[PDB]
Amino acid sequence: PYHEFEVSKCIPERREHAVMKAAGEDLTSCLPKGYLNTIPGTISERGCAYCGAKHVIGTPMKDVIHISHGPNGCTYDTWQTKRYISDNDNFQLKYTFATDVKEKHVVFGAEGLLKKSMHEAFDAFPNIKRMTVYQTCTTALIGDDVDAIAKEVMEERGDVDVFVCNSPGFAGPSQSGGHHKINIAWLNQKVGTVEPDYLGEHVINYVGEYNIQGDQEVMIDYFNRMGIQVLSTFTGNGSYDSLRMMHRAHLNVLECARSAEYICDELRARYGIPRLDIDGFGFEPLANSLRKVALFFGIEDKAEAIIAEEYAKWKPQLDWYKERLKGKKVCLWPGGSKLWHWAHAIEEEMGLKVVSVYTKFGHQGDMEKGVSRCGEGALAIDDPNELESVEAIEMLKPDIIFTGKRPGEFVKKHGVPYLNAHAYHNGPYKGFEGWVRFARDIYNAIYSPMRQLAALDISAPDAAITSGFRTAKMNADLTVSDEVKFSEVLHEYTGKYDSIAEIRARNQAYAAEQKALRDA
Amino acid sequence: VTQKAREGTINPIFTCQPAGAQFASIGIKDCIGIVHGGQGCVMFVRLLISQHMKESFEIASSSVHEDGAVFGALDRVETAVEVLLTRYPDVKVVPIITTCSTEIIGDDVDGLLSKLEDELLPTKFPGREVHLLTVHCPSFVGSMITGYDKAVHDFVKKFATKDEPSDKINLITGWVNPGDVKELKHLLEVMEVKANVLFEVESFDSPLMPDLEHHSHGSTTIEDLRDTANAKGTIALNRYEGMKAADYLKKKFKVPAVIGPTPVGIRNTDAFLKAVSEMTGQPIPAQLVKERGLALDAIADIGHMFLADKRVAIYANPDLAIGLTEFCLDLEMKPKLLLLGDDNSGYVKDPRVLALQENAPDLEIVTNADFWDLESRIQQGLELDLILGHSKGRFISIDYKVPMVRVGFPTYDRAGMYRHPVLGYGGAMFLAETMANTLFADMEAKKNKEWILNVW
Amino acid sequence: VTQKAREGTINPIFTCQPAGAQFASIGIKDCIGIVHGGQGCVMFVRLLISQHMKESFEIASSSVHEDGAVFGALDRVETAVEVLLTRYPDVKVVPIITTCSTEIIGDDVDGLLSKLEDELLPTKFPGREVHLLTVHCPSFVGSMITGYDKAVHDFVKKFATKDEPSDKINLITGWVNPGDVKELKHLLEVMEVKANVLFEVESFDSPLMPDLEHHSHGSTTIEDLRDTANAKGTIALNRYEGMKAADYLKKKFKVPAVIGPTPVGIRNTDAFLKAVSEMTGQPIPAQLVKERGLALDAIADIGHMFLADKRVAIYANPDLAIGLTEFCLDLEMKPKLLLLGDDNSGYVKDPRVLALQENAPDLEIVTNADFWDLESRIQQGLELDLILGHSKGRFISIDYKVPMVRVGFPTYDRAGMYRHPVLGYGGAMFLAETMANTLFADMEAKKNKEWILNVW
Ligand code: CLF
Ligand code: CLF
Repeated sequence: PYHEFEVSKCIPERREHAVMKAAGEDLTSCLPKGYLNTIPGTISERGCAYCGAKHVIGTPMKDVIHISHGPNGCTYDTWQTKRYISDNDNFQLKYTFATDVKEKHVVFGAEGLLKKSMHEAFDAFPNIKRMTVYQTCTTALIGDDVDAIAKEVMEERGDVDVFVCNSPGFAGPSQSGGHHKINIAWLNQKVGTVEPDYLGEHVINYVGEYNIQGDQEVMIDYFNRMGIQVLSTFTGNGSYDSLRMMHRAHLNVLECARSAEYICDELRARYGIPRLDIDGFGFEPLANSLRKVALFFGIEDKAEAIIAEEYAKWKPQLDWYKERLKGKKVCLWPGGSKLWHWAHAIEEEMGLKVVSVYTKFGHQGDMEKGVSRCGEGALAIDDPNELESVEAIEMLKPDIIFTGKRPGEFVKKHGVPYLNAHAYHNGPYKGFEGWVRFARDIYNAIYSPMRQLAALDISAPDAAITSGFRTAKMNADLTVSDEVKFSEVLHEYTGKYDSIAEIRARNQAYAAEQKALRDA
Repeated sequence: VTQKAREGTINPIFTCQPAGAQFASIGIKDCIGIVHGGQGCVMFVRLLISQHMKESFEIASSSVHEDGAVFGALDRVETAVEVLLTRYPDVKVVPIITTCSTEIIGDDVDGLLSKLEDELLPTKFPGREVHLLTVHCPSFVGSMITGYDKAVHDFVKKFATKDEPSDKINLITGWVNPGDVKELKHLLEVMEVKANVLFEVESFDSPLMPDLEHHSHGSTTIEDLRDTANAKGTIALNRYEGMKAADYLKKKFKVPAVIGPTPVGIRNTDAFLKAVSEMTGQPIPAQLVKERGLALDAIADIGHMFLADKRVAIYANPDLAIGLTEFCLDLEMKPKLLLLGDDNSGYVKDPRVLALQENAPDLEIVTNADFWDLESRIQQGLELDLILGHSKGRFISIDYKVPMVRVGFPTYDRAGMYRHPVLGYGGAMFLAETMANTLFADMEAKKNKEWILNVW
Repeated sequence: VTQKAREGTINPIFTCQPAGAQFASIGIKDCIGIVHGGQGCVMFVRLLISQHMKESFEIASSSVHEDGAVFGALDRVETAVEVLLTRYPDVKVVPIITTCSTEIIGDDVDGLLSKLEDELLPTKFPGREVHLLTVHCPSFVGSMITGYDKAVHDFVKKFATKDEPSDKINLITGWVNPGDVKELKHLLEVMEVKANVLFEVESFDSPLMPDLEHHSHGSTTIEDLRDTANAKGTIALNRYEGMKAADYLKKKFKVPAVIGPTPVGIRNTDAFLKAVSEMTGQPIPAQLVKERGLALDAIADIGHMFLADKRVAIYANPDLAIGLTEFCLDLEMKPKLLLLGDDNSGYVKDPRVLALQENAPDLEIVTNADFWDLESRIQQGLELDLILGHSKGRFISIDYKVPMVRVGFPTYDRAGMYRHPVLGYGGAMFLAETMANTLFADMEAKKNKEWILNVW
C-alpha cells in the first residue's frame, strides 16, 4: 500500500511516491511514481540535468577536455566532488574548464568567447586532442549555437574532435534528463566514426560503469582472465576514441541500466548488438554475471575457474563479517541503480535486513526492480525530501544508512552511522574482494566503540562510565555463538588499503603482453 | 598588477554569486533560503558547505524545469514558500536567492514578495512572523564573494530599524570560520565590548549529543539584525564581504563605519583593536598585551630561522588573501604570487594592494585569476616553498611537491580546519606554527636538511 | 609481553633519573635545584628542556671534578647552596639532586642538609625562608620517569603539613605539557572543583612582553605543597609519575588516593571526571556533555573512514603511551607495537596492560625497550601506517617513511606541541584530528589514494 508521511500531508502529491511491501501484492498492485517534476520548497535531494550529463557520465572520460559553456559556478560546483579515477593520471579529476560567461556575453552572445576558450584549452594542454562542450542554464537559454562553434574549431585545428552535450540544468526533472540526453547525443554524433584497430575473438562493450574508486578496473581484471576484449567502457576509465568504436562489439554488458540503457537499446536496435544486464556487486550476482558473459562466448570454464579461485580466497573473510552482521537493519538510499543492485545481495550475503530503499531520480523501472528485490515491509520512496527521511528513520530505527555525504552528515546528527553509497568509503565495492571491503566498512561503522560512547550521558547520576578500551570485535563477538567466535576458518579482511594498485598493475601487464603478441 | 589574459577558466578559484548568498543565509537563526532556479544550484552548494563543515544545512529550491524557464517560474517560488513554511513551522526568515537562469528570464521576485505578504502569509499562516526578502544573484556577475557581500547588505536592509540607542557596535566579520568568530568574540569580551556579530557561526560546529538531537545552524537573530541601526558604529573586517552593508547603515541611519583591516597577523590585529577602542572608548587591557606577547614568542622561535626568505603563493577570499600576504611579509617571507580570483575592480584601488606593489618587490598580483595561473607559472619555472590556499588547489600542491597550508573556504582535505582561527593573536600563532610545521614535514619528506630540526 | 633480549642500548627512549627530578623541580615557584655531580648532568638537561619548550630554566650544578670525586664533594654542595642563595635572593626551595657519580661514592647529602640549616642558613641568611631537600637519583636505577616520580614524592614529603581541612583535592598531573594542564584546569573549573595542581606548568610558556621581561617558571607554590595534607583526596593521573607521592599522603595524613586513569581519549576522560565527581560530590554538568559531544563529532567524521584498521606503533612516557594505545583501540585502529622504555616491573602487573594483552590481539608490548626495537622490527617486515612518539625517534619515521604524531617529551622537531592538550576531551579531538591530518599529508606525499580526500 501507498505510504503517506505525517510530514507530507500538506502536499498530497507525495502519497503515491512511497509504498510499503505487503504480503499478497505484486508489481501490478501498487508502485511509486517516478521521473516527475519536483515539488518546490520540499528540500528534496534532486540535482539538475547538467549534473546527470556532465558530472555523472561525461567527466569520467580520461583523455578529454571537459569544458562547460557558462559561468564559472557550474564548473566549480562539480569539481573535486567525484571519485572516478583513471589510468590517465586522473586528468579528468584535476582539470576543469569553463568559458566564464559574463554579462556582456549574456547580452551580446558568448559564441566568440566559447571559440576562444576552446582554443585556449587546447593550447594549454597540447597532448589532449578530444573535447566535450556542455551547455549550462545560461548559454542554453540565450541560444548559443555550440555545434557550429565545435565545427569551426575542429576545422581550424584539423587534429581535434569535439562532442557537443546540450543538457542545461533546467532541461529535465533531475539527473535523469542528463543521462538520456548525453546517451543519444553520443550515439548520434560519435558512434561509428572510428574503426577498431584490432578485434579479438570475444569483444564486449562494458556499459554503464563509471570507475568509482576503481570499480571498472576490478571488472576489467576479471574479463582479462576470461580472455575477453573490452572494446570500450561507457565511460569510467574510458577513452574518447574507443567509445567511438562501440558499433563493433559482439555484446553489450550493461551494468547501470538507469544511466546507459538508452545507448544499449539503440545499439541493439541499430547494429544488432545484444544487451546483457549484469550485476557487479555481490558474490552470487557477480558469479552469475561472469558465467553469462563467458557462456555467450562459449568459454564458460574460464569463468568457473575465476569464481572458484575468488570464492576460496574471499568467502571465508566475507563470512567472518556476515556472522557478526546478521539481523542488523540498513536503509538503502543511493540515487539510482545501487538500490536494486544491493538490496537482495546484502540481505543474502551479509545478513542485513533492508528496511527502506529510495531513489532520487530513478524511473518506475528502478522502483519495480527495487520493490521486487526487497523483502515485505520495506519502504520504497521516490524523490525523497529531508523531512521524509527523518520520519523514516524514527519509524524504522536502522543500524546503518547507505546514502550521500551530506545526507550522511544529517543522519549522523540523529544517531545513525552512514556509509557513502555514492563514493564508497574504502572502495571499490565491486568484485569479490570489494564485497568483503564493503562488509568490513559496515561492520566498522556499526560496532565502533565511539558509537556507544556517544550514546552515553555522562551527566546522568548513575552513568555507565568505564575506563580502558573496547574494540569493534569485542562488541561484535557479543552477538555470535561460541562456534562462530572460535571458528578456525573465518578470519577478518586481509587486504591492502589500496586494493586497486595491484589490480591496475595487472591490467597493464596484460595489456602489454597482448600488444606484444598482436604486434608479432 | 596582472589581469589574466585568457578569457576562459581553467580550474576556477571561486564559485558563483548564489553560493555566496546561500552561505550568508545559513548564518542566521531560523532562516532557510529558497534558491530560485535549477536544483543543481542549491544541491551543489549544500554539498560544498558540507565539504567545508562536514555538516548538513537546510537550503531549499524552487526547482525550475524546462516549462518553468520557458513559461515563467514565479509560481514555483510561490509554491516553494508555502511548502517550506507549512513543513518547517520554526522558520522566520526566508530569503529568495535568484540564479543565472531566473536572472536572465527576468522573473519579478520582488513584486511576488508583495503579493505573498498581502495574500499568502495573512491567509494560510495568520499571526505567524515570516519575513521574506530577495537576493538578486546573477552568476554571470561577480563571484561568491560579491554574492556574500550583497546578501549581508540585503539582510541588514530588510531588518535594521531605528530605535533606542545601544552601546553595542556592529561587527560584520566577513566570510570566516567558526574558529575565527570565537577568536573575535574572545577579543571583544576581554575588551568588554558588546557587539552585534554578523554572523554567529560558532554553532556551525554542532555536538553529537547522547539524547537530544542538535543540528548545525546559525545564531544571528532577527533582533541582532534589527539592532544594527542603533549601534555606536560598524566595523566591517572585509572590504569585499561586508562594506556594502556597513555603507548602507551609515547612509541610512548615520552609523559610522570603519572598514578593515582584516585582523590577520599581529600588526593587523593591533589595528583592529585600536579601531574598536576608538569606536567604543574602551581601553586595550593588559591581558591582550599578554596574549599578543605569547603569539610573538611563538613567532620568534621560528621566524628568522625557518620563515625568512620562504617563497609563498597565496590565494583565498580576497581580504584574507591580502591580509595573509601582509602577514607573510611581516614574517620576512617572500610572497611571489597573489591570486585574486574574481573580476572585482576595487582590487587595483585597494590601499592595501597599492602598498603591496610599493614595498613587496618580487610579488606578482593576478586579478581575475584561476588555478592555471599558479600552475602554469610553476611549469614555467616559479619556485615556491609554500602555498597558502583552500582545498581546490590541492592537486597543484600534490603534483608539484609544494606544501600547502589550508586557509579560507573550502578546506575539505584536512580535518577540523574550521575550528582554528586565522584572525587575532591566537590565529597569528596558529598560522605561523602551521606554516612552520608544514615546512618541517616537507623537509622530512624530501630529506631536505631534515637533521636541522633538533636545536632550533 | 616481550622483554628486550639485548643488554646494551641502541638509541635510548628515555634519559636518566636526575633529568626527571630536574624536570619536576622546574615546576615549582621560586625553586632552583642543584644537581650534585658533573656539569654535563645539568647542562644537557637544561638543553633538553630547552628543546621541548624553547625556553630557558635555571638549574644549578655543584660542579664535581676529579678531586671532588676522589676526595669528598660535599664541600661543593655547601658552596653551591651559599653561592646560589646569595646571588638569587628570591629562591625559597633548593632541592639537591644527586647523580650517578655522587651516588656511587656515597656523598652524605642528607646529613649535610642538617648542618646547613643549623649553621649556614641562620648565620649568612638570617630570617630568610629557605627549604632544602635531597632527591636521590642514581642513574643506574630506573629512568627519568622514576626520577620524576621520586621527586614529586620528595617535594610533597618535605612540605605537606596537617592543618585545617580543605575542600580542595590534590591533582598530581604527572609529566604533562602546559597544554595538558590548561585542559585539566578547564575541566575542574567547569566541574567547580578547586585543586592543588602538581604542577602548575602553564607559565612555562612565557610571553614576549614590550617592557618588563618575564621568564619561564613554574607556578606551584610552597603553600600548594603544604596544603596537600589537608585535601579531600588525591587523584594521581599517572601511576608511574605520582603514585608514590599519593601513597605517602594516604599513609601519613590519611588523604584518600585514586590512581589513574590517564585521561587520554573520550572514555578515560569520562572515568577521570567520575573519579573527581565521587571525590568531591560535584556532579558532571551539561557543559561537559556538550564539549564531549563536540570531540565525538570530530572523531565520527574521521573514525571508520580513515582511522579504522590503521597500524600504529606507540612509545611515550609509560602512562601516556598506555592510554594512547587504549584510545587508538577505541578509535578502531590496530596498535602493533607498544614500547615501554625502562625496566619498571609494574608494567606486567598493570591492569591496563593485562587488559591490552587480553583484547588487543596483534599488539606486541616491549618492556625495557629502545628505538632499535621499533626499527629492527620494521626492517624485519613490520608494516605501520602511523607512529605516536616523541622527537628522538624521528629518524625512524623519516627513513622508513612512516608518519609520526609528536606526543610526549621531548617533541622538539615540531612547533608549539607543548601548547596543545592530549588529555581531556579537547585533547582527544586534537589527537584524533592530528592523526588524521598526519595520515592525509602522508597520502598526498606518497600519492596513496590521495583523490579520496574530497567527499569524506
Ligand atoms: S553558474 Fe551558479 S551554479 Fe551554475 S546554474 Fe548558474 S547559479 Fe547555478 Fe545550476 S541548475 Fe545545473 S548547476 Fe548550473 S546547469 Fe543550471
Ligand atoms: S658529567 Fe658527563 S653527562 Fe654527566 S653522568 Fe658524567 S659523563 Fe655523563 Fe650521565 S647517566 Fe645521567 S647524565 Fe649524568 S646522572 Fe650519570
